[PDB]
Amino acid sequence: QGQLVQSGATTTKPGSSVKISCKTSGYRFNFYHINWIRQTAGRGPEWMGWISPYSGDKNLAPAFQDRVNMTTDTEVPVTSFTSTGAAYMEIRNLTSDDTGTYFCAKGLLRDGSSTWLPYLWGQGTLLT
Amino acid sequence: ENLWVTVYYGVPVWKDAETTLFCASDAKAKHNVWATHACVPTDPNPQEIHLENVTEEFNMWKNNMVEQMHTDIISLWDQSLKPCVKLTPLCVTLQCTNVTNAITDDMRGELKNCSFNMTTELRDKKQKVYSLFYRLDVVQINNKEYRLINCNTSAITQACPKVSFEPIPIHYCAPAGFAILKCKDKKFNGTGPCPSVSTVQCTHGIKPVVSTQLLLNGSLAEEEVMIRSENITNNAKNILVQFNTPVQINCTRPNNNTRKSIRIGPGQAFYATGDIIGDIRQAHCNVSKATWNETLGKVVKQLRKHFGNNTIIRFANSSGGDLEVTTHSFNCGGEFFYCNTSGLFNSTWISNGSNDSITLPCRIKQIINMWQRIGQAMYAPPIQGVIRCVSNITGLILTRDGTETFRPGGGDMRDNWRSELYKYKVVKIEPLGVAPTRCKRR
Amino acid sequence: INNKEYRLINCNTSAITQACPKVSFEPIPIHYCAPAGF
Amino acid sequence: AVFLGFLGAAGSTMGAASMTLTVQARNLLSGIVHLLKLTVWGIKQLQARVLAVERYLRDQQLLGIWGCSGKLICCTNVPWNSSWSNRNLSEIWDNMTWLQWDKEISNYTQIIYGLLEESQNQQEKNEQDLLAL
Amino acid sequence: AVFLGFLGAAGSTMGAASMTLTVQARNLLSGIVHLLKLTVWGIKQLQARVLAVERYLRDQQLLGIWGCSGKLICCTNVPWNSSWSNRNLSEIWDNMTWLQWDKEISNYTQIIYGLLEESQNQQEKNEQDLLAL
Amino acid sequence: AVFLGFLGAAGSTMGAASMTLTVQARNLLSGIVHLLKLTVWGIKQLQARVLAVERYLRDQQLLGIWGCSGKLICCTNVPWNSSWSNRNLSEIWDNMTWLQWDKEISNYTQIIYGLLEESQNQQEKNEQDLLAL
Ligand SMILES: *[C@@H]1O[C@H](CO)[C@@H](O[C@@H]2O[C@H](CO)[C@@H](O[C@@H]3O[C@H](CO[C@H]4O[C@H](CO[C@H]5O[C@H](CO)[C@@H](O)[C@H](O)[C@@H]5O[C@H]5O[C@H](CO)[C@@H](O)[C@H](O)[C@@H]5O)[C@@H](O)[C@H](O[C@H]5O[C@H](CO)[C@@H](O)[C@H](O)[C@@H]5O)[C@@H]4O)[C@@H](O)[C@H](O[C@H]4O[C@H](CO)[C@@H](O)[C@H](O)[C@@H]4O[C@H]4O[C@H](CO)[C@@H](O)[C@H](O)[C@@H]4O[C@H]4O[C@H](CO)[C@@H](O)[C@H](O)[C@@H]4O)[C@@H]3O)[C@H](O)[C@H]2NC(C)=O)[C@H](O)[C@H]1NC(C)=O
Ligand SMILES: *[C@@H]1O[C@H](CO)[C@@H](O[C@@H]2O[C@H](CO)[C@@H](O[C@@H]3O[C@H](CO[C@H]4O[C@H](CO)[C@@H](O)[C@H](O[C@H]5O[C@H](CO)[C@@H](O)[C@H](O)[C@@H]5O)[C@@H]4O)[C@@H](O)[C@H](O[C@H]4O[C@H](CO)[C@@H](O)[C@H](O)[C@@H]4O)[C@@H]3O)[C@H](O)[C@H]2NC(C)=O)[C@H](O)[C@H]1NC(C)=O
Ligand SMILES: COc1cnc(-c2csc(C(=O)NCCO)n2)c2[nH]cc(C(=O)C(=O)N3CCC([C@@H](C#N)c4ccccc4)CC3)c12
Ligand SMILES: *[C@@H]1O[C@H](CO)[C@@H](O[C@@H]2O[C@H](CO)[C@@H](O[C@@H]3O[C@H](CO)[C@@H](O)[C@H](O)[C@@H]3O)[C@H](O)[C@H]2NC(C)=O)[C@H](O)[C@H]1NC(C)=O
Ligand SMILES: *[C@@H]1O[C@H](CO)[C@@H](O[C@@H]2O[C@H](CO)[C@@H](O[C@@H]3O[C@H](CO)[C@@H](O)[C@H](O)[C@@H]3O)[C@H](O)[C@H]2NC(C)=O)[C@H](O)[C@H]1NC(C)=O
Ligand SMILES: *[C@@H]1O[C@H](CO)[C@@H](O[C@@H]2O[C@H](CO)[C@@H](O)[C@H](O)[C@H]2NC(C)=O)[C@H](O)[C@H]1NC(C)=O
Ligand SMILES: *[C@@H]1O[C@H](CO)[C@@H](O[C@@H]2O[C@H](CO)[C@@H](O)[C@H](O)[C@H]2NC(C)=O)[C@H](O)[C@H]1NC(C)=O
Ligand SMILES: *[C@@H]1O[C@H](CO)[C@@H](O[C@@H]2O[C@H](CO)[C@@H](O)[C@H](O)[C@H]2NC(C)=O)[C@H](O)[C@H]1NC(C)=O
Ligand SMILES: *[C@@H]1O[C@H](CO)[C@@H](O)[C@H](O)[C@H]1NC(C)=O
Ligand SMILES: *[C@@H]1O[C@H](CO)[C@@H](O)[C@H](O)[C@H]1NC(C)=O
Ligand SMILES: *[C@@H]1O[C@H](CO)[C@@H](O)[C@H](O)[C@H]1NC(C)=O
Ligand SMILES: *[C@@H]1O[C@H](CO)[C@@H](O)[C@H](O)[C@H]1NC(C)=O
Ligand SMILES: *[C@@H]1O[C@H](CO)[C@@H](O)[C@H](O)[C@H]1NC(C)=O
Ligand SMILES: *[C@@H]1O[C@H](CO)[C@@H](O)[C@H](O)[C@H]1NC(C)=O
Ligand SMILES: *[C@@H]1O[C@H](CO)[C@@H](O)[C@H](O)[C@H]1NC(C)=O
Ligand SMILES: *[C@@H]1O[C@H](CO)[C@@H](O)[C@H](O)[C@H]1NC(C)=O
Ligand SMILES: *[C@@H]1O[C@H](CO)[C@@H](O)[C@H](O)[C@H]1NC(C)=O
Ligand SMILES: *[C@@H]1O[C@H](CO)[C@@H](O)[C@H](O)[C@H]1NC(C)=O
Ligand SMILES: *[C@@H]1O[C@H](CO)[C@@H](O)[C@H](O)[C@H]1NC(C)=O
Ligand SMILES: *[C@@H]1O[C@H](CO)[C@@H](O)[C@H](O)[C@H]1NC(C)=O
Ligand SMILES: *[C@@H]1O[C@H](CO)[C@@H](O)[C@H](O)[C@H]1NC(C)=O
Ligand SMILES: *[C@@H]1O[C@H](CO)[C@@H](O)[C@H](O)[C@H]1NC(C)=O
Ligand SMILES: *[C@@H]1O[C@H](CO)[C@@H](O)[C@H](O)[C@H]1NC(C)=O
Ligand SMILES: *[C@@H]1O[C@H](CO)[C@@H](O)[C@H](O)[C@H]1NC(C)=O
Ligand SMILES: *[C@@H]1O[C@H](CO)[C@@H](O)[C@H](O)[C@H]1NC(C)=O
Repeated sequence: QGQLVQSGATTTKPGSSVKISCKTSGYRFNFYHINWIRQTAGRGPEWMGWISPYSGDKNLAPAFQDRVNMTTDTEVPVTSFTSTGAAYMEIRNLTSDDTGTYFCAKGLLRDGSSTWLPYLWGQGTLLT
Repeated sequence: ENLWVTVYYGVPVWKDAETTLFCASDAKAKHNVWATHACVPTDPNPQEIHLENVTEEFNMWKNNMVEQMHTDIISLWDQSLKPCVKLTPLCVTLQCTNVTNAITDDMRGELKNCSFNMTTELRDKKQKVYSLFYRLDVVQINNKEYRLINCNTSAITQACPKVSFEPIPIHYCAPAGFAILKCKDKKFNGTGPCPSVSTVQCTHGIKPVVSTQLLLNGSLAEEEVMIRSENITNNAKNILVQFNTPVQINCTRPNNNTRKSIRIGPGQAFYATGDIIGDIRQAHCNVSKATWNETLGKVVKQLRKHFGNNTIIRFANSSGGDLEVTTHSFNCGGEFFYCNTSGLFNSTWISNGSNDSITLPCRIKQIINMWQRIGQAMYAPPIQGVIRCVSNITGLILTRDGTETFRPGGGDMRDNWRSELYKYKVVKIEPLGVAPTRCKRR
Repeated sequence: INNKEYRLINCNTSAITQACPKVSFEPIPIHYCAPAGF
Repeated sequence: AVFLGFLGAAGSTMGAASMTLTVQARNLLSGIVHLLKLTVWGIKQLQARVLAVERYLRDQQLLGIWGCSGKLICCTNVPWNSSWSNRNLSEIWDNMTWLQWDKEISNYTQIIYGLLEESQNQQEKNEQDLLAL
Repeated sequence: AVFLGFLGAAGSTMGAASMTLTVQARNLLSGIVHLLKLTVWGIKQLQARVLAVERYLRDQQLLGIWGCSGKLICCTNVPWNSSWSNRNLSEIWDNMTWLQWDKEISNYTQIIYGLLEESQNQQEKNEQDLLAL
Repeated sequence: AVFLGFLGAAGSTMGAASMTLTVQARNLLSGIVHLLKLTVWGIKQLQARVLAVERYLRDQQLLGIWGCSGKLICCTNVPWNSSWSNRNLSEIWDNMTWLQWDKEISNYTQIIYGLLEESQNQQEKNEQDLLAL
């Protein structure tokens, strides 16, 4: 299983800095990365970055190098293999050209070559 | 031609052996003297594997399971009577009178109303208390002074009243690497080559019922009614007959007794017999005269095969011995009955009722002695209310005298267990086998 | 007893056993361990 | 198929019983044999527990010193001295049962156990010398 | 290197835990479990001693009737019936832990133990027939 | 032949003692060590029984995690670090006894037991990868 509910689809105007939430269930939040993906209309879908809910290690594209803050808070043990988590997303020098739908997707495997691969996605959020 | 030794692990070959057999029981949960609560729970699927083409030798008169069960039951009683009250203060002079006279002449002394001085919780202050005692538990001094029967031979220990004397089915199991072989032959003698043979992890439910002359609540034969002795031509080897039909017996003690606790010391309490509510009646047993005659005829028919179609066999009562062996002694709801059986064994049968039943007058004891040792006796605490038990007579313990005559008896506790363990045999598995074949290593 | 006569508290309920005076009631740290395979 | 059960082929031929050895092998240590209370039944059960492992390992010990560890049918290098049993193969595996076979091979069972023992000691010495190059 | 310790990789992936099996194998019989005094602590310790060897040998018994004696990773000839678990290899060894894997394979653990049992009985019968020439 | 007996070659050279290992192997579990009566002699004998199997299996446990199950002379892939003993082969097997050898190798006996342990874990991992095709 696994669910990733995202925040609301409210809108702002250029110059601001919005926070996007992603709440997880049905799986151990620490065991898989959390990816942030952007599907703009005036560009192809872009991978923004992933972060480790276990090790805190983050990795984002150089196009978002000094403009994005990725944070996650510690999980909550529900069962032996189930926990609830949350991931956060921020933008710095923000304009209106960053308009589109934003998704959060967790990693694929816990090890191997496709560890962090965005596998299970959220329902997305509309922006400005 | 080119044959080498080849080793096989797990070959179906066994050897006779003696081993420790642990106990198994079923789920019922107070605590019986047999401690069945401490036995491993029996499988709800009592697995029995039939050993086709196998023909094993049995010998119930050399079986080790009966010698092991004989010691286990005795140890269970020893284990249960250790932490209970020592009634050594009761071995004191008793001033006794008959309780409520005027009934039937010499049947009023059968139970006495005895008063005596007894130690209290204070070591320096006495109390005058009284208790009701049966006659078989007291003897005179030669005045109306009496003493308990055991005071010159044995110390006495009353059973902790929370323990149950009711037999609970015991299953005997062999350890891993051993096996129990059952003889499935429906007309099996007890010794000889049993053709039909099956193996079981545990034996069937065996109730540890200790009775005399008449075997109660036991197993039944499926065909005819077998008769088992090691040397039937010898008159000194007990004949163990086993019915196929159960002849029912109803025993009761109608006297409504009350148990009065008496503090004989700190933490020590003696359970005396308060009084009798209502009528002072006679304890007894009934057995259908019709069924007992029919079942006694079957024993005659099978006894004919060992003495001739023309000979005449007769049944007489016990020819003497201890009280436990001259009567049908057993345990019914706590109290130990001692039933006269002259009405059951009083018949002569030739070469070749229907409504009422025959009754058996039983006397009751409370100070019962240990069968093996001397110097060890138990006090059975008084059971309150009216006692009545309904059970099956499924066998007998007879004795020949050397035309023919058969009387009962049998004070040996392992004759009881032979009547249930005759089918079983303990063998050890030897799974290593070497044999030639044209197979070579490397 | 109901005079100045008394008895020990336990004489009507329990037998009494005095502790061997060489034994110490002082608690000592106990460690509980599971067998091999546990 | 068939599946006769534990010792189910005790009366079958040696060859037929030689196809259901796992049936007996798995019941050599299990059964029904959690605290250790030393009552009459508790002492009885504890002995039943130690006795099973003891006898189980004595058979595995011999199986080890013969080079047959973890085997149900291992072949050896000890030839069959016909003085043990001059019976032929067809009249052994298609005729006798393991019970009556053990009854007649019983005298030489200690002789054979020694030939399998030193044959394994010398074979492992040979394998070491062959791997010394 | 790493060396997580006894059960140290209990939360790691099955493939990562499959590289530290000696870490658990050696602690299955040792610990701290010389006279036998039958005090409350002595009876307690004796049971702790017999219980360890009992459970240790029951695992080695199954390991023997499968032809895996003295092995930590042995391969078999029993194919994986996908009804047991249709999960793929990459999502098993790089994803699940041994604890949650045993949780979902728990129903068929007795089924698989039978297929490994008779596969070893038939394989040893095949090896004997091949060495009969 | 010779047959010195149990420990009969304790004073012989290591090579000569290395030819009579079955002589000691078979007496590691037998002897004289049927009901369990808990008398002073009964408790004494029961401990003697559990102690034998315990020590016997601890040696077989190490022999298993080294890949030497059911072996008297197994060879390994752990090279001989000369810091353990710089003695030459001829002055070891034709000179020393096993008693005085264990006296000087005693410090490194725990070091060697670890190298044999993980060498077997990695070897079984190698064999699995080789049979994955
Ligand atoms: C093992 O085997 C053992 C042996 O077989 C067996 O032992 C048996 O135990 C049981 C129970 O323990 C015993 O049963 C008892 O039987 C007593 C006797 O009953 C018989 O006799 C009476 C009276 O007979 C006189 O009257 C009739 C006419 O009514 C005449 O025909 C007689 O000939 C006789 O009268 C002449 O003779 C006298 C002298 O001989 C002269 O003095 C007289 O003037 C005349 O000339 C009969 O009425 C009975 O009939 C009843 O039973 C038959 C079957 O037999 C049925 O058809 C039918 O139901 C009849 O009603 C019988 O023949 C019983 O008295 C006794 O029951 C009383 O006592 C108990 C305890 O004491 C009470 O709890 C119970 O309530 C009864 O009390 C009533 O009766 C008394 C007496 O009158 C009253 O005072 C009392 O107030 C009460 O009255 C109430 O009830 C009455 C009816 O119940 C009713 O009429 C009233 O109006 C009122 O409402 C008890 O049942 C049995 O005897 C044992 N066996 C033997 C052989 O002794 C054992 O159980 C077996 N099993 C085991 C061990 O497990
Ligand atoms: C407990 O559970 C957690 C969560 O499941 C486990 O953490 C995960 O472990 C696995 C395996 O160890 C990780 O998979 C690997 O992922 C790396 C990608 O990370 C690399 O890239 C980072 C960003 O580019 C980089 O910063 C890292 O470099 C160092 O920096 C961080 C800083 O924190 C440091 O923590 C690192 O350890 C590095 O020192 C990092 O290198 C990827 O490279 C791996 O692929 C290689 O290895 C696999 C085999 O493992 C091989 O197949 C590949 O081809 C390649 O060779 C591998 O995929 C995963 O990222 C971890 N985090 C998750 C899943 O969120 C943890 O291990 C568990 N521990 C226990 C004890 O159970
Ligand atoms: C009853 O017999 C005893 C009396 N007292 C003590 C006793 C006091 S103290 C003490 C103690 O602490 N021991 C520790 C060191 O010794 N042990 C006993 N202990 C073991 C006993 C027996 O197993 C035994 O003899 N049986 C079994 C019961 C029988 C029976 C029934 N049911 C029956 C009786 C009469 C008629 C029909 C059926 C028959 C014989 C025994
Ligand atoms: C066994 O014998 C004892 C005597 O040692 C009997 O105890 C005595 O019984 C009588 C008669 O019930 C008691 O007297 C009664 O006292 C009451 C109360 O005051 C009174 O109302 C009556 O009128 C009658 O006088 C006596 O107190 C009692 N004594 C003792 C010490 O108990 C006992 O009843 C006998 N038991 C049986 C079953 O016969
Ligand atoms: C032979 O077996 C039968 C049945 O297994 C035994 O009958 C049982 O007897 C006991 C005591 O006599 C009965 O317990 C009693 O139950 C009543 C009713 O609840 C209660 O009032 C008593 O206080 C006592 O607890 C038990 O119910 C009864 N079982 C059956 C099925 O009838 C019989 O005692 C055995 N006889 C011998 C000699 O072992
Ligand atoms: C045996 O006697 C006792 C009393 O000594 C009887 O117990 C009484 O039973 C009735 C049931 O109808 C109750 O109402 C009473 O309260 C009980 N009294 C006591 C003191 O317990 C018992 O019923 C009698 N048993 C028989 C079979 O008659
Ligand atoms: C022994 O007692 C039992 C029960 O008290 C008697 O069995 C009863 O017999 C009657 C006959 O009409 C039946 O209606 C009952 O259903 C039976 N009860 C049970 C529980 O089976 C039996 O007849 C008595 N036997 C003797 C010899 O007294
Ligand atoms: C007395 O014997 C009868 C007959 O052997 C027993 O009744 C049988 O009880 C078994 C219990 O498993 C039933 O399966 C049978 O159907 C019963 N048969 C008959 C004819 O009733 C009875 O249980 C025995 N009673 C005692 C106390 O031993
Ligand atoms: C992200 O936000 C948190 C919120 O307190 C802050 O502490 C952290 O420094 C921020 N990250 C960066 C790279 O500024
Ligand atoms: C008890 O009654 C019998 C019979 O009447 C009599 O012989 C005996 O002397 C009586 N005993 C006492 C102590 O009253
Ligand atoms: C109790 O002791 C007294 C002496 O104080 C004696 O007179 C009396 O007979 C004794 N009672 C009994 C029942 O023995
Ligand atoms: C004990 O006394 C009774 C009194 O009847 C007697 O029969 C019995 O023989 C005595 N016991 C001994 C051992 O003297
Ligand atoms: C018991 O039956 C067997 C069956 O053949 C027979 O050989 C043996 O003689 C019999 N023994 C007695 C004492 O009846
Ligand atoms: C049986 O007893 C008779 C005499 O009582 C004797 O001659 C015979 O040898 C005995 N049989 C056995 C087998 O002991
Ligand atoms: C005895 O009589 C029965 C018939 O009841 C018969 O079957 C049997 O063969 C007879 N035996 C002898 C020895 O006469
Ligand atoms: C046996 O019956 C006779 C005949 O009345 C009798 O005298 C004797 O006391 C009885 N024996 C027993 C033990 O019941
Ligand atoms: C047994 O009863 C008979 C008559 O039924 C009687 O003659 C005999 O004395 C009684 N036995 C005993 C020991 O009382
Ligand atoms: C023992 O005596 C004391 C006296 O105060 C009383 O409180 C207590 O209830 C008594 N115990 C019993 C069991 O009667
Ligand atoms: C058979 O064994 C005997 C001694 O048991 C031996 O003398 C003989 O040489 C052996 N023969 C063969 C052919 O193995
Ligand atoms: C085994 O030895 C006994 C010793 O008396 C002998 O009778 C028997 O014939 C021998 N059997 C074989 C198969 O050598
Ligand atoms: C899988 O197992 C089922 C029963 O457990 C069996 O009917 C089926 O044939 C098996 N299929 C395969 C492919 O092994
Ligand atoms: C990893 O295992 C969990 C266990 O339920 C499963 O839900 C998840 O889908 C697995 N991951 C992949 C990528 O299949
Ligand atoms: C195992 O059996 C239980 C029985 O209710 C079932 O609920 C569960 O889904 C089964 N699991 C698998 C993996 O077959
Ligand atoms: C010998 O062992 C030491 C540590 O015990 C190690 O540092 C050294 O590299 C080893 N040398 C060889 C040749 O194995
Ligand atoms: C083993 O260690 C002790 C520690 O003092 C040392 O004295 C001894 O020389 C060492 N022996 C070897 C062979 O390393």
